[PDB]
Amino acid sequence: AYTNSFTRGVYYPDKVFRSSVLHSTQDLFLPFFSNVTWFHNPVLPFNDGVYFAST
Amino acid sequence: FNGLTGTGVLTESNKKFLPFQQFGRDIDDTTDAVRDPQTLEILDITPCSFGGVSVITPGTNTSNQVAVLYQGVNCTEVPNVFQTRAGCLIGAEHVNNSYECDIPIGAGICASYQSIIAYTMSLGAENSVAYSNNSIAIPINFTISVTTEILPVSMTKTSVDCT
Amino acid sequence: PLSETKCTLKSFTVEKGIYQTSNFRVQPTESIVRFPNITNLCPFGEVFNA
Amino acid sequence: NIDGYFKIYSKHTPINLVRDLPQGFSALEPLVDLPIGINITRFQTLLALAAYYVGYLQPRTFLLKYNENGTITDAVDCALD
Amino acid sequence: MYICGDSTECSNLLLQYGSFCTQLNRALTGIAVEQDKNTQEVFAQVKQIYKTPPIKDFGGFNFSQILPDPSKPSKRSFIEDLLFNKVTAARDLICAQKFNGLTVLPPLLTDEMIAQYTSALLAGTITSGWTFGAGAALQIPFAMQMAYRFNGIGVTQNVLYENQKLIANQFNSAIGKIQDSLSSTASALGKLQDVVNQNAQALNTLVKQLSSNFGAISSVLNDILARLDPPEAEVQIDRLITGRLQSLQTYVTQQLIRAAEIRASANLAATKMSECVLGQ
Amino acid sequence: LSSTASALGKLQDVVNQNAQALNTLVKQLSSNFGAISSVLNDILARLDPPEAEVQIDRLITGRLQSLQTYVTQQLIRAAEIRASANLAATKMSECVLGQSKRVDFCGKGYHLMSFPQSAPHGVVFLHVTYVPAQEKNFTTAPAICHDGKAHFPREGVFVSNGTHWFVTQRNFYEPQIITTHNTFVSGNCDVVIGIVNN
Ligand SMILES: *[C@@H]1O[C@H](CO)[C@@H](O[C@@H]2O[C@H](CO)[C@@H](O)[C@H](O)[C@H]2NC(C)=O)[C@H](O)[C@H]1NC(C)=O
Ligand SMILES: *[C@@H]1O[C@H](CO)[C@@H](O[C@@H]2O[C@H](CO)[C@@H](O)[C@H](O)[C@H]2NC(C)=O)[C@H](O)[C@H]1NC(C)=O
Ligand SMILES: *[C@@H]1O[C@H](CO)[C@@H](O[C@@H]2O[C@H](CO)[C@@H](O)[C@H](O)[C@H]2NC(C)=O)[C@H](O)[C@H]1NC(C)=O
Ligand SMILES: *[C@@H]1O[C@H](CO)[C@@H](O[C@@H]2O[C@H](CO)[C@@H](O)[C@H](O)[C@H]2NC(C)=O)[C@H](O)[C@H]1NC(C)=O
Ligand SMILES: *[C@@H]1O[C@H](CO)[C@@H](O[C@@H]2O[C@H](CO)[C@@H](O)[C@H](O)[C@H]2NC(C)=O)[C@H](O)[C@H]1NC(C)=O
Ligand SMILES: *[C@@H]1O[C@H](CO)[C@@H](O[C@@H]2O[C@H](CO)[C@@H](O)[C@H](O)[C@H]2NC(C)=O)[C@H](O)[C@H]1NC(C)=O
Ligand SMILES: *[C@@H]1O[C@H](CO)[C@@H](O[C@@H]2O[C@H](CO)[C@@H](O)[C@H](O)[C@H]2NC(C)=O)[C@H](O)[C@H]1NC(C)=O
Ligand SMILES: *[C@@H]1O[C@H](CO)[C@@H](O[C@@H]2O[C@H](CO)[C@@H](O)[C@H](O)[C@H]2NC(C)=O)[C@H](O)[C@H]1NC(C)=O
Ligand SMILES: *[C@@H]1O[C@H](CO)[C@@H](O[C@@H]2O[C@H](CO)[C@@H](O)[C@H](O)[C@H]2NC(C)=O)[C@H](O)[C@H]1NC(C)=O
Ligand SMILES: *[C@@H]1O[C@H](CO)[C@@H](O[C@@H]2O[C@H](CO)[C@@H](O)[C@H](O)[C@H]2NC(C)=O)[C@H](O)[C@H]1NC(C)=O
Ligand SMILES: *[C@@H]1O[C@H](CO)[C@@H](O)[C@H](O)[C@H]1NC(C)=O
Ligand SMILES: *[C@@H]1O[C@H](CO)[C@@H](O)[C@H](O)[C@H]1NC(C)=O
Ligand SMILES: *[C@@H]1O[C@H](CO)[C@@H](O)[C@H](O)[C@H]1NC(C)=O
Ligand SMILES: *[C@@H]1O[C@H](CO)[C@@H](O)[C@H](O)[C@H]1NC(C)=O
Repeated sequence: AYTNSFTRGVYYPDKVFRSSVLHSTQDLFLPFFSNVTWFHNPVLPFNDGVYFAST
Repeated sequence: FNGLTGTGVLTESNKKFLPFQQFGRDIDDTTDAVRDPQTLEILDITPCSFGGVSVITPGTNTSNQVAVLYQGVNCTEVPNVFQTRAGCLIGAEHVNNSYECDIPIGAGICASYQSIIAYTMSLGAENSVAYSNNSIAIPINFTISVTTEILPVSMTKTSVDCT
Repeated sequence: PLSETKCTLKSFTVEKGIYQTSNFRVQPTESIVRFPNITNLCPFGEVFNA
Repeated sequence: NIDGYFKIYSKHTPINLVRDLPQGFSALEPLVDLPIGINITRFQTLLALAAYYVGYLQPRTFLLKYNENGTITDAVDCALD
Repeated sequence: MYICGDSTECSNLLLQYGSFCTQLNRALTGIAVEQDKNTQEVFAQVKQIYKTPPIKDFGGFNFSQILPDPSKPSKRSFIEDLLFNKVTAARDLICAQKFNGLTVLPPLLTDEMIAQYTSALLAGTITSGWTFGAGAALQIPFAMQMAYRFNGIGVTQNVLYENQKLIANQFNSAIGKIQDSLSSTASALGKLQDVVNQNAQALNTLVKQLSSNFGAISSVLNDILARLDPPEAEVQIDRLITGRLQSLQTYVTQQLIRAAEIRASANLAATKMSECVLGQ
Repeated sequence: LSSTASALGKLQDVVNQNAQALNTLVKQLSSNFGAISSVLNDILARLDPPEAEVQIDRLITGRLQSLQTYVTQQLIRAAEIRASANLAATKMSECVLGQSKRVDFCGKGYHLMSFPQSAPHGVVFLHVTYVPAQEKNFTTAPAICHDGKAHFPREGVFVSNGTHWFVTQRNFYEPQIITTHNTFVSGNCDVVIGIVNN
């Protein structure tokens, strides 16, 4: 049940303030337009960090 | 502050830091604002004053006194103080006249000997031509002038080995 | 300043003009160090005041 | 979990759509940083008396844009097209 | 300052590298002096400072678009306002200095004297023709100046005296059209923005070069000095000390190379000003 | 020239720049660069071949860097001198061998000739220029219409000393009586601005 996660999964990478600047960051992010697996007890693997969204 | 070091002037700040967000940073990746870890108040940092020093002299053969120019700094903190837009002079007296001047200083101000006076340089003598639509001015007598100009063409040939 | 100009130019006569001698920095008067509150002290009276 | 440090981010925002994940942006702010030092590979969710998406984190480069108040308004994925 | 600020052992180590701090200052001073000479060579070509009379009987031509307006922020002539607005005040205070030995010096001639020079040149051109470049300015009616300039390209003078109105209208319409051409299109001023971008980008790269390991433990002098013992920390310092020298030398060389072409362009502009404006 | 000195600024500046560059290059030869001493012979006579190579390596790299810097600066200076020589050659070919009609290229005025003279490392020109003076202003007119025909001047300009009208050349005051020989007719005096009866 793959769903296209449009533009979700972006967080503040560092504990630093910045204003009106464009910053290039390299960290573990969720790639844009990726597939998220809809679920409904079921155990899941944990590779290097999980993005967990719920209603 | 919280381990990070530096030198500067601390001033009260009124920025909009996020509650979890500690300290700011400039475009060039230089610290600009901090949050003090005792009362959670924004604070601004300004670089400490620094700058070059120049000496204006009229020549040892002529006199033996000079003027000292501090480029940059707002000279409240500097151990005839005249303040200009490029540092500030010490040792020269301001005048309200304008002369086609000697050695420059910067920002339109220039100084010369008289006893070391600094003023604003003047473009030249001002005249207005009497224009009309019914009159022309024709010369009557000519002059022949001689002008010299110097142009370099070459320099010394020097060879340097390595070994 | 004239002596400094003579020394930096390495001559005993200076012509008309402007020369640079050195630079100056406003030295720091004092130092400031700040740290958060010293909380959650280790319990030492358990093994000493017992 | 990064070299023995467990970090938790979060977000709680009401949404107008009730179909799927809406179109928009929502940054995440850190809450908890705990260096327990456990290297995990399996995890579960427990309950008492429904539907949860799961995604995996991958290395990448982004181009974040900050507004006048230091909150991310949008980002650009780098190696996409 | 740039290599290592407010450190004593770093200064002691740097003092043994000879005098790799003086020729840099000498080269930068030479560039700075030549920059003022370039500006002085172009504009400063008029002896006195002429001004236009209140009489505006130019035969039909309308120069009010380019003559200075007294009720202006800096006595600038309408078009110059658009030129300044199309390129990305400057008097507020003296704070143009960065954290790590970066100073910007103000030019010797400010914009006011530049405007006065341009206005004097234009007024001399209008009220004296080309006679103000050789000797002393002599007044002459503008229509006769146009007639002689037509005579200078083979076309007889009686073309002007019988088609004055059409030519005046065409000139006014052309001045009107250049207004829209400058106001609408922004890509026209593409030769004055490149220099600013290049200089800003070079300075930005120089500043960003500071935070590089260069093979040492860290890019900050204080941490290395305060975490390692003196006898051993010396080797790590003399990797940063060698990297910063290379960065600064590269910056100086690039500045010299790009200043040479600016000097060439300034000489060309001086030639055009001396030959195309003061004469035909 | 005999009395006032300090007029040959450019040549002196070039010589001083070259001499100072050579002086700093020579002076650079006396720095430790982190080694034990600034002279190879001392290290050679004090240490052993297996462990005397590090100091030599440091000295070699430092001196090589200094030499490269000097060479690059000299290249820039030589390019500038080449540009100056090209300009001097152009002036020599265009003003000495003929007459220059381009304004303010050889002198300040109307050019007549030039004479070259040698110099320690350059050339000196002696431009002869014509400059007018003793101005006097009259009243003018575009064209004079007589018998219904508007006459214009062939080469010159119309002037008047209060009563009469004359034709004069532009750059000198030479009044001539107006005649059919030095004026040409074109049209009728009903559309020109400034026609004067005569
Ligand atoms: C550490 O303890 C001090 C008190 O000793 C705290 O200071 C208080 O700060 C709040 C606002 O931050 C003020 O409203 C109180 O008036 C302060 N108390 C006193 C006695 O002046 C401080 O907040 C604590 N935390 C830190 C990080 O310093
Ligand atoms: C050209 O004619 C004009 C006007 O007749 C002269 O200009 C004025 O001359 C009077 C002489 O009494 C002066 O007081 C005025 O100051 C002049 N006007 C200006 C604006 O300066 C002018 O002198 C004549 N040219 C010559 C060479 O005599
Ligand atoms: C044009 O100028 C020349 C030189 O300025 C004048 O010639 C001078 O005339 C006076 C009076 O006769 C003599 O004392 C000088 O010796 C002459 N000068 C030279 C160099 O010989 C000449 O008179 C002027 N012409 C007019 C019409 O004013
Ligand atoms: C154990 O008890 C001793 C005796 O009271 C404590 O020592 C004093 O404690 C008081 C109260 O904090 C202080 O005001 C004194 O300055 C302490 N004096 C000395 C010499 O230490 C002690 O703090 C208690 N705890 C431990 C861990 O020893
Ligand atoms: C950044 O924060 C400021 C608050 O300091 C925001 O300004 C407020 O904007 C709202 C929205 O119209 C107004 O109701 C408030 O009155 C403003 N506060 C003032 C004027 O003090 C500003 O909008 C924020 N910018 C963002 C979020 O991009
Ligand atoms: C010269 O051109 C200017 C344009 O800059 C003319 O001034 C404008 O004239 C129109 C016509 O009524 C007005 O609607 C504008 O408001 C005027 N603008 C300004 C800035 O004045 C001027 O009339 C022209 N003069 C001549 C003699 O041609
Ligand atoms: C040099 O600094 C002084 C004060 O530090 C400036 O004078 C003004 O002082 C008042 C009182 O502190 C400030 O509120 C003003 O902002 C200051 N003026 C400015 C323009 O900032 C003085 O102007 C400064 N010198 C220059 C050339 O700006
Ligand atoms: C303007 O010039 C004319 C021509 O030279 C002058 O008229 C002559 O004046 C002389 C004596 O001054 C008489 O001998 C001639 O007969 C006149 N006519 C001609 C045709 O030469 C006239 O006087 C001058 N006017 C002024 C005001 O100087
Ligand atoms: C020179 O300018 C004057 C003044 O502008 C002109 O005199 C005007 O001529 C027109 C045309 O008939 C008249 O309507 C005006 O009344 C005149 N003005 C005055 C104040 O009398 C003169 O015609 C111009 N001459 C030339 C050759 O252009
Ligand atoms: C110049 O001469 C012409 C022709 O002689 C004049 O034009 C006419 O002259 C007659 C006789 O004086 C007048 O009755 C007419 O009114 C004039 N105009 C026309 C259209 O016929 C003219 O007035 C003279 N003056 C000028 C300044 O042109
Ligand atoms: C998501 O799944 C669809 C259908 O299996 C597939 O076409 C698409 O390439 C997948 N995208 C990603 C990023 O896995
Ligand atoms: C000093 O200056 C005066 C006037 O400028 C001059 O006459 C004199 O020769 C100069 N002396 C020296 C030693 O240069
Ligand atoms: C210049 O004039 C102003 C007012 O005209 C005066 O306040 C100022 O003191 C004068 N400057 C000097 C140096 O006398
Ligand atoms: C993570 O896994 C590696 C083996 O893949 C293991 O050596 C390491 O100890 C683990 N990390 C922790 C904190 O236990």
